[PDB]
Amino acid sequence: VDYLLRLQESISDFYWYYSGKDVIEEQGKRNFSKAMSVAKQVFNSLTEYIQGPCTGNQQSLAHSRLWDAVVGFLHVFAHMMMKLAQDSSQIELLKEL
Amino acid sequence: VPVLKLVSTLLVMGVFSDEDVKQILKMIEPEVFREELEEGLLQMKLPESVKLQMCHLLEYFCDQELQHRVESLAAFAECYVDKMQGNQRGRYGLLMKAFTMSAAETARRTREFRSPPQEQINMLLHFKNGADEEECPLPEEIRQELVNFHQDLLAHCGIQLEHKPQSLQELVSHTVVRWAQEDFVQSPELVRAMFSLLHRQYDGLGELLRALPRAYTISVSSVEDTMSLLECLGQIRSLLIVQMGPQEENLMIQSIGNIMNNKVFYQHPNLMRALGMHETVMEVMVNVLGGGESKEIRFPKMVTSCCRFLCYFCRISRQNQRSMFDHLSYLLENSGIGLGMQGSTPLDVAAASVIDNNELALALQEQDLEKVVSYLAGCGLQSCPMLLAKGYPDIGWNPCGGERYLDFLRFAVFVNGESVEENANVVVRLLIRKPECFGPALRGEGGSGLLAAIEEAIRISEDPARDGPGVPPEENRVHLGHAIMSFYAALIDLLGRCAPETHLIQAGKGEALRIRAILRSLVPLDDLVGIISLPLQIPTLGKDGALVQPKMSASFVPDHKASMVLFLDRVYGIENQDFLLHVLDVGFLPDMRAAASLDTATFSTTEMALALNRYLCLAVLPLITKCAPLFAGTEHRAIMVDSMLHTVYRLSRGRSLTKAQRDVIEDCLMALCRYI
Amino acid sequence: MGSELESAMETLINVFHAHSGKEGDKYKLSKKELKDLLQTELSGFLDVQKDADAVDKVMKELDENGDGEVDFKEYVVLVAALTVACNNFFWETS
Amino acid sequence: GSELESAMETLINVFHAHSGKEGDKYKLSKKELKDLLQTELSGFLDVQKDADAVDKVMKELDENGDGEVDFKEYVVLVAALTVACNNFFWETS
Amino acid sequence: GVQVETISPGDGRTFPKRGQTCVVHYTGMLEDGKKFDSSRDRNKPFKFTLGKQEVIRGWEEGVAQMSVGQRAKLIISSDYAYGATGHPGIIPPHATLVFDVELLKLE
Amino acid sequence: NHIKSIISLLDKHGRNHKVLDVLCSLCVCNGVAVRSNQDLITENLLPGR
Amino acid sequence: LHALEDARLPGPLRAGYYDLLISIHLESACRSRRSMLSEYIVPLTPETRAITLFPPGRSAEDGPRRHGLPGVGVTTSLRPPHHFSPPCFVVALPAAG
Amino acid sequence: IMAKSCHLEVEVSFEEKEMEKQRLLYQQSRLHNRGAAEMVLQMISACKGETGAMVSSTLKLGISILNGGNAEVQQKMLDYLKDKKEVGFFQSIQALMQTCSVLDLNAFERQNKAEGLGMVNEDGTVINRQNG
Amino acid sequence: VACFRMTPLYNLPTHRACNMFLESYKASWILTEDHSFEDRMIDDLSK
Repeated sequence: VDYLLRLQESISDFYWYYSGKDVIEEQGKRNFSKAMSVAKQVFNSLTEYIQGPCTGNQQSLAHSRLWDAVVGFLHVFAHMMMKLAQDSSQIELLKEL
Repeated sequence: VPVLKLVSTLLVMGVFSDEDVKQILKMIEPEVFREELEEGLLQMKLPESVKLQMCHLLEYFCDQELQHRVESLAAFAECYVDKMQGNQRGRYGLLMKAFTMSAAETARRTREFRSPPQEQINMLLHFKNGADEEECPLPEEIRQELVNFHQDLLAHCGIQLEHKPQSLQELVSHTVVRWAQEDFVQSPELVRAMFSLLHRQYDGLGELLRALPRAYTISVSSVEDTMSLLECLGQIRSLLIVQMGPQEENLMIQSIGNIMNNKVFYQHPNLMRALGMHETVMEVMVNVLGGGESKEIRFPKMVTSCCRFLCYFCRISRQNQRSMFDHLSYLLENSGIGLGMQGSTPLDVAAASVIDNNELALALQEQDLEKVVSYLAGCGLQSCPMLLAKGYPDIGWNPCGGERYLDFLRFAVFVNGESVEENANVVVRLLIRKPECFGPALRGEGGSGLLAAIEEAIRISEDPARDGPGVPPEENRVHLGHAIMSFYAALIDLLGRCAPETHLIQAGKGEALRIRAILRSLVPLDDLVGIISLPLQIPTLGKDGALVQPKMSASFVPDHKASMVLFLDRVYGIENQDFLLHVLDVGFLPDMRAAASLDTATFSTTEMALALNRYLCLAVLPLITKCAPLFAGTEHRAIMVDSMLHTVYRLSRGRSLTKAQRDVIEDCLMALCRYI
Repeated sequence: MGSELESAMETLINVFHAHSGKEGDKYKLSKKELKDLLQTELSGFLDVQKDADAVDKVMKELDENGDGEVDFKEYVVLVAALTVACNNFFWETS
Repeated sequence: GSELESAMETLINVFHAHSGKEGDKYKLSKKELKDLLQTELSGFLDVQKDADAVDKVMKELDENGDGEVDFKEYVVLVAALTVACNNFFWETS
Repeated sequence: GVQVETISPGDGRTFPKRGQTCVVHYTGMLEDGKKFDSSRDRNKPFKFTLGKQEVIRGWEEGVAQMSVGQRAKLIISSDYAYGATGHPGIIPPHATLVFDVELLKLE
Repeated sequence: NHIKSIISLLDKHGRNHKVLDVLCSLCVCNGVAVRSNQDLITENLLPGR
Repeated sequence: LHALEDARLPGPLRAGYYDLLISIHLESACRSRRSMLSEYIVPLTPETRAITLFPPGRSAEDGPRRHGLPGVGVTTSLRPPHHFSPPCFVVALPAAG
Repeated sequence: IMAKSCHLEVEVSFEEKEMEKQRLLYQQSRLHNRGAAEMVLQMISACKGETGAMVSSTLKLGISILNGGNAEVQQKMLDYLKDKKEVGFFQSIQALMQTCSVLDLNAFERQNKAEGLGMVNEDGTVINRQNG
Repeated sequence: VACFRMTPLYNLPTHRACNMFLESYKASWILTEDHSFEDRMIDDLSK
């Protein structure tokens, strides 16, 4: 959960960096792709931890700081979907997101 | 075991001849190594240690086969590259015999040859999967040679696809597997040797691929110098396994001197990076430095020689500089204690590793920067035990080491005449976070100020028993007054270099504006003007013709003012006519008058005269040239303007003056006269 | 003066002795200044010169000849190399 | 360009105006380039001051009987006479 | 250092001259009777040229006195030998040396 | 002085192989040779015979 | 040499004498050569040109299926020679320290 | 080599899929029947939380032998961990996580500027902006 | 201006050309070649 929170802070900072620019460049798209791949793997790991279900792991995550990371992802997802939908060339990145 | 140890030692020495090697191979395995007791040593059911010795023998023979592969590849390269070069000459001949009939094709063909030679070779060689003539000019006749050689190499390595082995690789694999099957080996080193041999036999192309990085080809003429360099490198390598002493120090110095003198060190830096000479020298240096850390750096001369050698190795080529940048952190770790030797240091090696390279400066790490900043903070906090033991008065901080760390930070931030914004910002934040780095003068709670500190340092220099021990192997060791002045000059120089760029400031970047504001807050303008106004001691003729020359090592010097001028120019900047005239009247013009007066034959070549010449030409005259447009409409300070013009012209008419310095002076004069 | 081709040789003579006077006595020359002489006075040619091979050979000559001994023969032959480099674009030399 | 450049065009124009004789453009056979060199150096060769230089050129004219001689060797061989007469006239340091 | 005692006779007519190479077989003993060197073990005769200071002055005088085909015992004082420094690890300081030298031939 | 004391240990206590082992350890450690120790041991032990 | 060729020596003493010979005479040269064997500097000599992967033969198309005997043949990779000094204890020591 | 031993190779037939699963299981059996799981756990514990090629290879081998949620390998690992009761394994895992990196804007800006800057020298002779 | 300036390969000494050829061959031919010895090695070691 802590690593996921570090990742979501980093992704939010990167999105704030690229918010002003109208079109994301190739290197920015590549960095986004790597970050989202890592985040996807971390989410898969958390889902594997909690499914079954494991009540202890469920309670641990509930008391943990997962909620803040999910909030950061919600904000980033909304804004990034809008920005990337405005542009057609970034369709692959939008699919990944 | 003893006989096999002796035989292995002799083989590794290479003393054994071809007939002897054939006899040894017959003993190892009669049938397999048969040209054109029957039981062999491999099949003789021996103990485990004897198996270890046999494994060593097999390792030697496998290494010889690898050497054979490398040499065959080198020879084929010799032939094939000659073929390619000849055909390339022919193709250029035809392409030039083409009278620009169609530019669309002429340029398309000539871009090939405009490309760098490495990419030329890559493009020519790129036909493994099949390519047409247009993409790859190489004819099928030349292509077939490479295809045949590649097939031969794959067949030799066995990747190209019995009850008896019939080959060394098969024999080694079968023997290792049979030993492991027959017995549960209880010897860890035996197991490691067995499985290393098995892996080498199975991965033939992997071994060659890993070996090639260490393969180099040299012309026949370079053989003698290359052999001498190999002898010196072998000496240096041999010294890796012995605690350093006097004989070893002398040997190491001689080896490094000969290596630097040799031509191959310049003509083939890639060979040297492959040999790993830089890493060997660095390991010797760091071993000796670590030895006796608390007491002192034993054998200072050897460390100085190694640091000089590594810095000059960096200077030779950019790739070597990147190689040393890779190890930067290690050098920064070992650069904790220094200046006890007064020569070159691992800090100097680190500075050379990044000097004048934008790529490396941008790749520099915040961790590396913070390590040096922490060292600077430690220097600003504690005093130097070596100086205290010598008997120097306890001041409470180490300007001597602070100056070295500041020099490294300056080389990091400032590259090729332009500040590196990222490193400058990081260093500024790191320095403000630790205010002790600025020193006791700028130390906030009770800081006297930079001007007061420099005046106090001048008084230290004037006063004996406080500048030095007062109870001289290198010009009387060090002087605390000059050390304090040097520390503050280096600090102000580093801050001025960290100053943002003019085009960034004009673009209005908030980060740059904030950094410039922080620097201005740290350094007041009036302090800089006063320091630039401080009077410099000038040589005078007295006491029956004796020359009273000021002692540069122990006195205030023009370079300290030059750093302040750089800060004033980059951070504050001169934008007002009144300010320009005030600074010129107070600080610059007296120094120019003194430099003119020291133009006489007696004082012309004095150290202070040369220092003033350098200071003016590199700090002041360029500033006045840049500020020349402000001199328009200065009829009120007509007398001062006339005096300045006369002084500049008198400096122009000066001896013992380099051509570049004369050019700067003359350019300043024309720039002034254009707008006055 | 006199024959035009002769006058051209004395123009060579005077241009070389311009730098001979500054560094040596009258005839002795050093590559230290021969480099500047060639790169400055033959600046007009290299602008229109497209024989990259020959100009590269000259750029190799300069770092080869840093030892700093040269005479009229060396200067004239190397500037002849420069002029043939420039003009061999203009005219075929094989 | 500098007046040295004009001297270079002088040499190249003379070489080409006489290369039109035999050689294509930047080539010229010795059978004719010899006539060029004596006729054009007539002043120098007539005021020759180094008997060694003049005899070397008088033997060169026969040594290079190949009907092909490049511009570098032409400039070198004319400079052979020129520099000899030069070093005779002036002090030579 | 030097005292020479003849163990076996020689020709008596030929003696080494300066700049002339001597081939010898020697066996070095300390004055206590402890062997420290011998060329016969290496099976290779020792060759040295006179007047070039290659060997110690004890040899330079004793071999000079000796004649071709002569065997002799040389007693070389400490100072004519390595002396106070000695040869570390082999010869102790201030050690007199006793050598059994046979002069094979001159070349 | 330490090396000479260790050799006097052999001199006074007898021919003990553990003293020889200690002297051997003095020469080399972790594949690094101490030339001063090697030379001192040689000089103080061997020439006596 | 006598210890090397002796057969009645105890095992410990025989091994000790073999290792003593190696240490006294061969160990330093062996170490230097082993250190230098890791690199291959190939001069462009005619001997180098003469080198081929497979010995001249007709057994198979991709060179003879049989390799050459390992370690036997021409090797042109640069290895510095060995240097040895005669053991002599009657030569004059250097006058200097 | 051991990691590549386990290959993990239009929808295929249902027999094809189960049959591929059977090879993957047999190949993982060849390893974990010989202590590969204990070796992987021991190596991860021995790395002591310092990242490197050693721990990378160990993790790749573990993934290779665990691909498909191999229950036998999972039980072999659990039994070893519970029996040895060592904390080094999880301490190293936690240190490795703490060392795992994230997106860095300062590094991005540095790389952008470095790429923007170009070599005047020939690409073959100089690096020409090739860095990791 | 370097692009305008020619960089012929044939105006390059044979030893430097050989080193460049070795690097390029290693990068493009030796490295690209694929050989799957892992299965065979593991089977042989297991038997």
